[PDB]
Amino acid sequence: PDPCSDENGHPRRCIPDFVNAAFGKDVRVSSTCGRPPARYCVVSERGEERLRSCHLCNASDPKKAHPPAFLTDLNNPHNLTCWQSENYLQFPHNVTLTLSLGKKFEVTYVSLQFCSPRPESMAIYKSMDYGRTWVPFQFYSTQCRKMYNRPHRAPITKQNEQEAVCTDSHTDMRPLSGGLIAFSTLDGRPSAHDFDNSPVLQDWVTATDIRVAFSRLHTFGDENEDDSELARDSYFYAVSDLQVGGRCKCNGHAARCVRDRDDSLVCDCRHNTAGPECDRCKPFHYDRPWQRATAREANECVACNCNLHARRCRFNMELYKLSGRKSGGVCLNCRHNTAGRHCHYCKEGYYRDMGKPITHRKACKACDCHPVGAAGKTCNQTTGQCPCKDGVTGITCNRCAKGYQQSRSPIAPC
Amino acid sequence: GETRVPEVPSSLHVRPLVTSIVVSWTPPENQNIVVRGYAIGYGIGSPHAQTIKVDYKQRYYTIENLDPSSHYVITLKAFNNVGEGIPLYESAVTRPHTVPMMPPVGVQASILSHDTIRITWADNSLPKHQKITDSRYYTVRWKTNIPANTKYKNANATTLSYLVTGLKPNTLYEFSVMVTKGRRSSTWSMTAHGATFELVPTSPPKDVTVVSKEGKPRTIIVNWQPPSEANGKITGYIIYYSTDVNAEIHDWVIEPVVGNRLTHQIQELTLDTPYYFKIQARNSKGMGPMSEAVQFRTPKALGSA
Ligand SMILES: O=S(=O)(O)OC[C@H]1O[C@@](COS(=O)(=O)O)(O[C@H]2O[C@H](COS(=O)(=O)O)[C@@H](OS(=O)(=O)O)[C@H](OS(=O)(=O)O)[C@H]2OS(=O)(=O)O)[C@@H](OS(=O)(=O)O)[C@@H]1OS(=O)(=O)O
Ligand SMILES: *[C@@H]1O[C@H](CO)[C@@H](O)[C@H](O)[C@H]1NC(C)=O
Ligand SMILES: *[C@@H]1O[C@H](CO)[C@@H](O)[C@H](O)[C@H]1NC(C)=O
Ligand SMILES: *[C@@H]1O[C@H](CO)[C@@H](O)[C@H](O)[C@H]1NC(C)=O
Ligand SMILES: *[C@@H]1O[C@H](CO)[C@@H](O)[C@H](O)[C@H]1NC(C)=O
Ligand SMILES: [Ca+2]
Repeated sequence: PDPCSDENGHPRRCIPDFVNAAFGKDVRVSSTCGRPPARYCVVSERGEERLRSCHLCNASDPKKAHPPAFLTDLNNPHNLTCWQSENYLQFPHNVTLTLSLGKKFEVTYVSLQFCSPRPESMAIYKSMDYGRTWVPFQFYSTQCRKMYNRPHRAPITKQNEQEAVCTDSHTDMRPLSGGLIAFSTLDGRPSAHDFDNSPVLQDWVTATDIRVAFSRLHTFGDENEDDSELARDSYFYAVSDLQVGGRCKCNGHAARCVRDRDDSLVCDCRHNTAGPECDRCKPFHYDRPWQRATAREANECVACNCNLHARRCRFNMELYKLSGRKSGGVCLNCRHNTAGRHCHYCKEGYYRDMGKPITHRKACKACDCHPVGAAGKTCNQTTGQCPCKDGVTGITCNRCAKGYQQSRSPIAPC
Repeated sequence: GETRVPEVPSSLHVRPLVTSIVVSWTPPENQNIVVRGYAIGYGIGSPHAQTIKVDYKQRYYTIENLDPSSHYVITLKAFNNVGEGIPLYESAVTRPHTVPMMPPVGVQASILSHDTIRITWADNSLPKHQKITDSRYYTVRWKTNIPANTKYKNANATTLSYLVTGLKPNTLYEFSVMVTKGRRSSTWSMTAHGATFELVPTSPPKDVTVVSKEGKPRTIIVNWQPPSEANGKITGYIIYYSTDVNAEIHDWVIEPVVGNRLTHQIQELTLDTPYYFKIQARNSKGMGPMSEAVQFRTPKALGSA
């Protein structure tokens, strides 16, 4: 069964399956251990005593390697696979993760599962364009104003709904392993209750790229000591899983996202819509203005009525309002010698053939008015009679009436 | 084979409620990898909040104790002793706690024929004279007034005017209309009476008995019951009699009877003669069909044997 159409065939809103846009994707990271191989340390608390078990990170050996591939691979709780940064890349230095999707996605959540303790300061950004410019999404810090120049736990108002909020909720050093930072886009937003009709939030959830930047590391305090060799080897960022959950942005006009000719992901547009995100109407389907599909009403594009005489059409708002917000389409360059808004009549100097219908190619016949005999170029649309000069008779005005003689003067033919 | 992690399930479906969410699924396509059970990860915004593990036989689960009007993201992982497989993601918003028309006026009966009657009604809800812009449907019922507790015959109509099909002539019918849109429904409208037009009878008169008059043998009394399919008001009856049954209809002696009478006397007849009788009913429209021939021999005279 087709999701974009009903049992009778009438169009209905269709959305692509909820997926993890991050899963199985290449993630560009600023830092990764094992190049050259270096020792790292895992701290395991025994009450007050801080026991430490040190291991080796080696990119060259898959058994000891922690590549950025481990961020989006199958997250198995039994066999955890996590990417690991270089040891002690403390503030102002920051480890950056960059996920690129060549398609607009309405992101609902962004979540990071950690192998090491969660950072003190972490930031999430999004990209509206394909990675060119960045827009802040969500901030996490114990010092919100001093780190990201944003107030701590800011109240989301109807005015600034697209505001990137800073919180201290998932900043805690403990748990030292298995810690999770999950960001829900629509959480706290006032218009969320009616997202389907909220363009402000429809835009907020939209993103092509996701950037996660870990600014500050959580430390016990041994970092600034003389014997800091073992201590600094214990601090790093390690992420077992990265999730970017949401839906392919098709504006409710496509049931699935399909790979295009340029190998990029695009919507399999339905409801006579076109473009990557089904943002526009299919050519010649400009009868009414484009609109995003809602659960109540599917806003399919309507084809211009041209009586099978035009391949191209335009739109006029004034005319659309005149029809009572029903139709505003105007046909362009009517073929088969026709004219009008909908090519509903014959061209100036062509008569309507009453036998054949208006949809047919042979609907209009040429007047064939004589340049000398006839006075005018346009003939009668019903009978086919051309306005002949004084003393001239006939459908084409080529005959002289009984009693009239053909003369040499062009003004008076008979 | 428990060496590999279970594959992604074949399908995932979510149905939302007030404080519940019904998760329904199908097992993974590849039956080669052994599946021990399923993991359901649910939560507001992200599916990380809570996790529920069910057996491999299970194909449905109802997530209880949920907040109303909240967007939930659900995940389904197939798992065994080596780990958890690729999840199927699906999201649903819980329905709110809130759980939920005037009958037509001016119902008039317009009789056209013996089998068809036009029913017209107006609405106070609509601003214009007639407006069909909303998804509303009318239901019309009909029954005979003569029999007690007659079964109602319902028919759904799109427009304000409807023609009733398959009706009996000379019978009073009552009509009721009701407007229906969505879940809410209105009661029946004021009953409008409509009597069907008269028609030519289709059944001959029943229980035809011929018995000779007591004392007078030349005079005979013919008794008959009214026909079942009268199709109108009885205006009269015509009795046909002839000594030969094989004779043409117009050769039989015509005897006219009035509508009120159901018994007639035929005088001046030959004694010891076998007579045949045929009766037909009549109304304002036409002439009904004739009854079967009834043989009756007149009594013998005092003379001879
Ligand atoms: O990280 S280093 O490779 O530079 O080794 C530094 C010290 O770590 C020990 C034990 O100290 S502890 O962790 O505090 O317990 O060895 C441990 O590290 C290596 C590599 O770790 S890894 O997870 O395997 O990647 C392991 O050696 S090996 O498997 O690569 O060959 C040790 O495992 S094993 O003993 O060989 O089986 C591992 O030991 S443990 O299980 O954590 O206890 C020390 O080595 S040890 O004294 O021989 O155990 C290193 O300290 S040392 O003074 O340099 O010897
Ligand atoms: C790193 O891995 C490579 C490949 O297994 C190995 O040759 C090399 O010796 C390793 N380095 C260390 C320090 O173990
Ligand atoms: C298990 O996890 C390790 C890292 O701890 C990884 O190298 C390996 O690829 C994973 N999978 C298997 C099948 O061992
Ligand atoms: C740290 O993050 C900033 C952006 O916040 C970036 O410009 C910079 O290159 C990153 N790395 C370092 C070492 O500053
Ligand atoms: C049509 O009328 C019948 C009467 O029995 C009823 O059961 C049915 O539901 C009606 N159709 C609709 C669409 O309601
Ligand atoms: Ca992983």
